[PDB]
Amino acid sequence: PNITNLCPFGEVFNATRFASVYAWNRKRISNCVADYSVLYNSASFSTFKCYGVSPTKLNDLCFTNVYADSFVIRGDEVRQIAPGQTGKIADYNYKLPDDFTGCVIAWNSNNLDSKVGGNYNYLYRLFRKSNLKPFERDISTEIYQAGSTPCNGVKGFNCYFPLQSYGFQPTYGVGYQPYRVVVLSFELLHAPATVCGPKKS
Amino acid sequence: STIEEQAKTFLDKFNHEAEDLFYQSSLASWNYNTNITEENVQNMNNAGDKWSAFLKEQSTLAQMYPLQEIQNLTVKLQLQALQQNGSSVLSEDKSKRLNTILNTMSTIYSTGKVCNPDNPQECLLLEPGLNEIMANSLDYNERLWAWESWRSEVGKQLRPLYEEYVVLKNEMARANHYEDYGDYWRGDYEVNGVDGYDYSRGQLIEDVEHTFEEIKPLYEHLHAYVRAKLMNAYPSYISPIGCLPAHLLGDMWGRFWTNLYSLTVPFGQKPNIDVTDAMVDQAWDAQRIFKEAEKFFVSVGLPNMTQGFWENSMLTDPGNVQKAVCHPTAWDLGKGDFRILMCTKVTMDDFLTAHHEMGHIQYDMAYAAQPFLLRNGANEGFHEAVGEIMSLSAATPKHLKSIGLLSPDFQEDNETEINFLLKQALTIVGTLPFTYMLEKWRWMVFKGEIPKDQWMKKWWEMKREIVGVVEPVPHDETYCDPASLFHVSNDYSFIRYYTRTLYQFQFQEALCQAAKHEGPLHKCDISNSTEAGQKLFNMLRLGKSEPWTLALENVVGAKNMNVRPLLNYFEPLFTWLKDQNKNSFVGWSTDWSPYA
Ligand SMILES: *[C@@H]1O[C@H](CO)[C@@H](O)[C@H](O)[C@H]1NC(C)=O
Ligand SMILES: *[C@@H]1O[C@H](CO)[C@@H](O)[C@H](O)[C@H]1NC(C)=O
Ligand SMILES: *[C@@H]1O[C@H](CO)[C@@H](O)[C@H](O)[C@H]1NC(C)=O
Ligand SMILES: *[C@@H]1O[C@H](CO)[C@@H](O)[C@H](O)[C@H]1NC(C)=O
Ligand SMILES: *[C@@H]1O[C@H](CO)[C@@H](O)[C@H](O)[C@H]1NC(C)=O
Ligand SMILES: *[C@@H]1O[C@H](CO)[C@@H](O)[C@H](O)[C@H]1NC(C)=O
Ligand SMILES: *[C@@H]1O[C@H](CO)[C@@H](O)[C@H](O)[C@H]1NC(C)=O
Repeated sequence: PNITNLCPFGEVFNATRFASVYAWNRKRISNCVADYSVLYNSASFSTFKCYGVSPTKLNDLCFTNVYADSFVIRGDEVRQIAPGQTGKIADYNYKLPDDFTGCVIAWNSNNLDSKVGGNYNYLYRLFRKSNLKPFERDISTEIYQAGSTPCNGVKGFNCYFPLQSYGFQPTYGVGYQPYRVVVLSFELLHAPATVCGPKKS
Repeated sequence: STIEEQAKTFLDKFNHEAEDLFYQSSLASWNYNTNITEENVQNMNNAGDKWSAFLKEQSTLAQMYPLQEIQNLTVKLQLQALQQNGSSVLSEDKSKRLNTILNTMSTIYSTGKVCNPDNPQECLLLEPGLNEIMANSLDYNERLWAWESWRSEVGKQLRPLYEEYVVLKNEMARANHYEDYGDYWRGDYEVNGVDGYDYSRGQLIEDVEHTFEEIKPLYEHLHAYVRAKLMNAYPSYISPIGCLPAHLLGDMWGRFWTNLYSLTVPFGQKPNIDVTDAMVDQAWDAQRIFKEAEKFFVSVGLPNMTQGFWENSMLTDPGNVQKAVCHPTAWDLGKGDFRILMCTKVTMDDFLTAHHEMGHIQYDMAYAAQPFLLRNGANEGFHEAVGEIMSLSAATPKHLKSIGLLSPDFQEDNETEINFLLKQALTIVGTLPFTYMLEKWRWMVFKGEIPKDQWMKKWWEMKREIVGVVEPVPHDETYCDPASLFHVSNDYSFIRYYTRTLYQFQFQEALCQAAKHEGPLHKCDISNSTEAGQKLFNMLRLGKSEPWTLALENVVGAKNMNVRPLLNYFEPLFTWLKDQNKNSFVGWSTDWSPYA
């Protein structure tokens, strides 16, 4: 029939500021019409790697909920946003499951997220005692204990601050320029699936 | 848990903050170099003080991890590099005195202005006022006046300063568990802990003497030929049996002999390989020069330049309003930012310099995957050698014909190859005894073999024995003749040029054997060869992670620096010089026979 109520993809992709990778934003998208061909046919995306589903049948299938996780990482760290990968982002910041169904969309944002003095508003958890579970968020700012001695809250010897800033500048190389990453997670649950694609007339 | 994991976490909180501070400092230095303004000087000084204070605090924090409880070789290498005290082990009063001495030597060398007595209304600085006189004059007493007046002023200012400098540097080095400051400089080539590939600080001097003993016949024949030609240029001053007078070598100190190519050319009647006019006729911009260099590096299989390279480099003189340093320098600013600062003219020299500096950029890009404190050459020789091999390959007539800069019907006979090889020998072979003699003299000064009252009597004795160059008039101990040169007055190692020269021809033979070149070594071009680029990039990707002996095994298949590729490179010239020296006398006498 006649279709209205499009899914809010403008508030995810066209957001004026993105979150840090340690505190990645998660938006649950439900009960609307998701047009994925607008994203796939855009020339503005550098990575559109979909795992577990193909982009051509996205516009046909229907899903119960859509999870839109948004963050900013480096250029060389986009490869770590994948199932089964290893690195600082995968182990300590944002972990994807092996049985992941969804798409990882990344694009260069050196124009917005880099300033000439250095943009230090973006952080990445550099140290944690254990690797993250999939879809876990760690926003703790407790001092990492690398040694037997107790830290006692002071960043002294062997006791380091967990979150380390990225220093984005516009004169950086392509492997160090900021990349905005949106990960869409598609799951089907026993509840009635309500996020369906648009139907042609 | 364990000490090794603690050191690894410390090395990560080092690396990640260090890369960003080194970036800030390097960007401030770049903004000073492209824009000489006093606030940029202040910003550079602030960034440098932050960088030095951060290195002091991390050196203070790195020493608390003992070395013998760490088994991973790379972690131990980074911790060894970080745990050096440097000047920090010395007391604050003596450290301030040493820093003041270094700064005042820098000001004396940089702002040294000398002109003729009784005509003091204007004076000439070293660059370019004295350089042009030394490189272009044909008058004996004018060059003698300039040489003696500059060594009088500079040496009589710098001699007590150098006497303080040697004592302070020896104190710092023995405080750092070294024998002397010469051992500290030789510790750059020290490899410890690798089975078979270990290299000692004491083996460096033995290897340098062993290679120079094989250098010596070629240099003796070249010296005899240059002596005969300078006898033709200056009829009565030069003796057939004696050494060359010091002020006649075409440069201020005798560092290079390349300004004597006009006087000592074998076949003037034959044409030159100058390609300047051809680029002027086709209107080659400096952008086209760098694009042709990039085409050379993509032809061998190396990665091409980043977009940020073309956006952020200064390849042209900015103008009258904005001042910049004219010296060509390749900058690895960090974080994938690679730039070249060169005031590029349309000349062959600037084109070869563009190839040399883009070779520096390729070397810097190759070890970008390494951790921050391992982002260097395996030694100080490789970093310059990988640019000099590009300077070798780009200068070949095959490369000039391939890019269209030379006529395809240009006749390559043996005479042009002889005079080209003689020019390359005056540039390359002539600097080797001067470099070896200077480093051996500085090593003997630091070791205490030469007392302070006997520095110059030994020094000229060394120059007659090794370089075959005699002083015009005798100098007493009020002179300081070595410290008139840039590297020795500003605390720089000097053996990097000797090691660079030998590694250059070793790499050249390795890549030409890889490229299956079937002719003479100097006729060899490494373009179009993917396997030569792969053999290069295997060593290039290592950086400082592996020992330089293992890197040399990776390229040439040898565990030590070798002298035979250089002699193979100049073998047509060696046979020609042996043919031309039948009537004349090869070798020199250390006596005062020409003039004293
Ligand atoms: C986001 O921004 C781009 C460029 O500004 C624009 O073309 C696009 O329509 C916007 N919205 C979406 C949903 O992509
Ligand atoms: C160089 O410095 C001057 C200082 O007055 C400034 O006005 C100018 O914009 C600078 N130029 C560049 C290219 O940085
Ligand atoms: C040494 O440490 C690096 C990481 O810092 C690691 O990749 C490498 O495998 C280690 N080498 C050995 C022999 O354990
Ligand atoms: C550096 O100096 C400190 C203090 O003098 C000393 O404890 C340390 O052993 C020195 N480092 C080395 C490598 O000798
Ligand atoms: C480097 O080479 C690749 C492939 O040949 C090309 O796509 C790229 O545009 C080149 N880089 C630049 C800055 O032109
Ligand atoms: C160059 O080649 C010609 C032709 O054989 C020969 O006569 C001449 O002696 C050669 N000269 C040298 C220096 O090899
Ligand atoms: C290298 O390859 C290019 C591309 O085919 C070719 O034009 C050039 O002539 C080659 N170089 C030589 C020396 O043949």
